Amino acid sequence: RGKILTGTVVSTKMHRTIVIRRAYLHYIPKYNRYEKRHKNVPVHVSPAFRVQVGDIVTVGQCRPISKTVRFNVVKVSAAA
Amino acid sequence: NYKKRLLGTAFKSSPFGGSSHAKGIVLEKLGIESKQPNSAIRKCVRVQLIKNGKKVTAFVPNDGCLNFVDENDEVLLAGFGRKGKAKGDIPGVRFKVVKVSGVSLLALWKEKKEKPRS
RNA sequence: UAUCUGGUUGAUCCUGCCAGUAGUCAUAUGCUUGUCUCAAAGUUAAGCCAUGCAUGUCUAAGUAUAAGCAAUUUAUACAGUGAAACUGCGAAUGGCUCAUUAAAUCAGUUAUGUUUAUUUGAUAGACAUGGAUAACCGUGGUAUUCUAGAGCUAAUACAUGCUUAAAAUCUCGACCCUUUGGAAGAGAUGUAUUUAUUAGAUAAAAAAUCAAUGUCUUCGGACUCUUUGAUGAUUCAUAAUAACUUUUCGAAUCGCAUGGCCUUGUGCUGGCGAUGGUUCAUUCAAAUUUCUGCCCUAUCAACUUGAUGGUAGGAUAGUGGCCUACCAUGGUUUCAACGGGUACGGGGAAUAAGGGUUCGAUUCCGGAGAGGGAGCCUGAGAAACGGCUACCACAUCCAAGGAAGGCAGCAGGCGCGCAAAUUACCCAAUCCUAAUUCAGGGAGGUAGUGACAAUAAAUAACGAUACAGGGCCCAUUCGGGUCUUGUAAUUGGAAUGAGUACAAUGUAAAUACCUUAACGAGGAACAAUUGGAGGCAAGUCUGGUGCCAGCAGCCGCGGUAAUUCCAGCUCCAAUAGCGUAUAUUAAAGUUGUUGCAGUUAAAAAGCUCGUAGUUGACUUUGGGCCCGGUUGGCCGGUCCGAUUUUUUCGUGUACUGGAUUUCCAACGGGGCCUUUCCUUCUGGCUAACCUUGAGUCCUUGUGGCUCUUGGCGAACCAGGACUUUACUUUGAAAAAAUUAGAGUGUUCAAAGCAGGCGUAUUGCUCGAAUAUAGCAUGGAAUAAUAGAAUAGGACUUU
RNA sequence: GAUCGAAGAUGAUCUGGUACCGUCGUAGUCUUAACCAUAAACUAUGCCGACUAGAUCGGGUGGUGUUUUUUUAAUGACCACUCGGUACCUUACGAGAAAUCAAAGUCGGUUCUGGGGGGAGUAUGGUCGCAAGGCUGAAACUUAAAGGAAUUGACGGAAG
RNA sequence: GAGAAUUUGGACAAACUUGGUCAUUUAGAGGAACUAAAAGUCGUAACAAGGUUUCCGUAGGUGAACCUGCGGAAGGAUCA
RNA sequence: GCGGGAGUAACUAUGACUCUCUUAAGGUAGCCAAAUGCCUCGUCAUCUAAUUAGUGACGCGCAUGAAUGGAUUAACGAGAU
Repeated sequence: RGKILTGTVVSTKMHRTIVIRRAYLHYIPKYNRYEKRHKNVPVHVSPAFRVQVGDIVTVGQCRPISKTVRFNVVKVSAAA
Repeated sequence: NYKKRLLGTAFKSSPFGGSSHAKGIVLEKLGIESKQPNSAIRKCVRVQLIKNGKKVTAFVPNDGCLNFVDENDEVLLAGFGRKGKAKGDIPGVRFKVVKVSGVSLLALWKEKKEKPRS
């Protein structure tokens, strides 16, 4: 996986964990036009909770503190 | 993905499966006439299959006008009309009858001739 | 790298569909039927199954049938210090099948929170005791399954920890203490197996480090908490950061061979091999999870409450909605949710020039299933094909009380069907299972069956002589040369495949034996058929039949002179195969990604307008993001060794070619994104560019001249290094030449080269990270003040 | 509801005449509001931008010369250009099967549409409509061709 | 202190039975249409200017191909 | 107010079409065995222990037919199986 991808926040209510949507730019093989995807990726923030909805955050691997939540976000960039 | 709606090539055969021939218990032996350009009464049989269970009419060529393919004959049925187009003189038939074959081997071969077999 | 033909017409050229030529199939059918090697062989009802077989093995885990005791059986040289019995270990391996599964399945690449019989490395300990119990014996209840009372007996099966002659030395904690020590307990026992700091987190019991009591004291010092938790600290583990990846946990069991001294309650000790309980590794294997890519149908558009997620406990080997209570109202979706239909997936297999299209047999890897539906135990591993229990349907046995069963394991039976093989042989070889011997294996290694296909031999071919006919070269015309549709009791023979007798050879449990030479005998290249003859598509004449009998892939032929029917003779093409049928692909540029048309042949929506979406004129730039490579990791061939070998196997290295398409990194882009100016009296103040291009040197490749071939000068290509003139904000100048000063990124770690010295250290280069007009605002310098960290000095009732 | 007329009613014509023709005449034709929404709805040629010789109508400028003419505005006459629309005509290069085109040659960015004829713009469902009907939209099966461009000749109640 | 059997309570998985709703297949009273096939019936619609030029869309009417109103096209020469 | 008699197509079987008589002159779109049918347990499928209703058609119309109207077609009932 490695490199830091995009990820804007969709769901915000709870403590610690949020959900982000990622986007990619893939070729569909017979078309050779680009597409875009959706993926529900749950991702842990901090016990402080600094994210809002909209924030582009730096994703990367960390501990599974939940089985699906292997990702953490360290640096918040935007605010909404 | 994209493509316009293409249909794959279809053999005009009411039996299907993945089988070359087929058995059939028959109903009747008919002697039907033909279309405009040619006369003569051409022989046929009403073959009903066992596996597929479809009613088809099949042309029976033979060197025997009233050759044995009776009412309850276990006759083997092949192509010819599946392969190529359907026959011009007597239409409807697109199946040809095979000689001395199947499990029981009831339908007889070409008689009264002594050239090589076929 | 790709060659088209025939049929729409009176004829022609386009458009266009159809038919045919080719390669291929677990094949099927007609016909003919002579062999072999190798390979393959239920596609239909994951339908129902009879019978036999597919799961055992050790006595090397023990008492040890002596001493003492019934009956029976086996062995011997004599002793038999005897066994076949009851216990323990495997049945989760291996084999079979694709019902199911658009899936957290599977396929690329990875990631963390676990488990792990057996195997493998290393330390210490391995003491002292107790009670039952089959087998067995005499009896007893049943149709069978299944067993009842009673007596004797072993263990590494099972359960306590009672007893303490003798008992060193060290460490640690409570009770008790003149604090000196004493009583009692638990652990340890020569040499050996990654760290530091911080943030978050569960439970019973015991303990360390401490808070909260209190006491004694020669006042030096030393004692001290039912319970409770930690401001703090310790211990195990994870994350983050300093370089990364993999592996890793919880309560004893002895038996055996050999032997000197010593001791003995006569069962120690020493040496050696092996096992069991703990502690920490290691190898192999299995779990769990993140991200990306997924088939069609939108004549399927709304779906989703244990649903998205947090909080807590509860549960698990562990991460976890795995689960519940409470709270918030979200989550998914046209980038296709959800539903319906269909389907195992990949390495791969066929076809093609490639692009692609169509498939997922055999082999190999992964998942899922064991009559149907349910549940559990046993165990390290199973919610278990040949394990267990209850229930249902079927077929079967039965003394009618009641029992016993599941071939999607092998061989076979019935039914289904175009259709697919023996109720065979065996543990030798390989591999798996159990100290070795050795035993078990319907795994497997083999055999049998069928032109099922490929392959080779292939459907037969020689030296010599006599005679007759037509064509051509040459001819002195007399003949001679070369050459074969016939012919002869022709002559000399030679030759395979197979059988049989004898010899010789290798593995064997069985069926069929291989190879060479001599002699005799038999058969003979083990009987050649199938298909076509109008055009497409090599090949015509005569009789017979008369729209009948018949053939037909296409267009058509047959009703009196039929090259198409039918038979003959007469021809062509291939051959142990030939034709037909199935179906995929090619032909097909006819679903066009590579590689298609729309004035009249089929085809521009009646016309405007506009959203999502797709596309984007343009200057200067680095970073960021994304797409696209090229190179290295696996397999095959070649290289090397053995060998007869280009068979084949094994190891190491290099080169070359092919594949899984996802991650990391370096190097140059393309596409995507960013302003004259800027508080004000007043002075207007302060500062600057990537790069391109040219020159020089060095290195590489090409060509010319020259050498048998290996040398030389010049030009040009590409790469690297070196190189400033230069650029700019300002001052002094009468102007101005000119001149004087300053600048042309920052930070950190290591390694190399470079001044002066041993070094240090500085500068430059190489590689990363980060950012890319200033004066409202923010940082630094400077000053003040508050908090924290670090270093040094003066002090200290520290 | 004037002017002419589907349907409807008589007369004539013919073998028949439910037509052409002649006499009459209803709905329509006109109007407001509302609806259905189609045409052989046409250039049978999508929209937008750049390259390649030759008319006419409107705007703007020039003609140091000539004419109009008595508010002289002549806007003109007639000629030079320069631009947009471009009835269109005609034509070389070039393309195509050809007639022809003058881009329907040829190019891109983007969207629509075609894959033999008959069955079929039908069947059925959905959707819209008051209703006639529109929109979307197949298969069984049948067949071996349908079709375009271009030629020759016979014939005409065709012409010379 | 342990094992077997019985009773009560809690929570989980799936089957079975009944009712409603939707899709598919077969049988099927009955109903509408097409294709192929000789001869027929009635008219001459189309085909030359077929003796009213045709065809297509749409509306009304007729035994019948059809006729008529309205619009348009060249699928009548020529750019109507 | 809206007709009769006679002749006629491969083959069982039928009358497209044609002729003749009579009268003023002889019917369309759409439907059928009726609040109307002599003939008729007609003729066929499905249902039912029998089942003619339910529901599927047949054609054999004594004697269907567009304004004191055919035909499209939703809501409502102390009314009918």
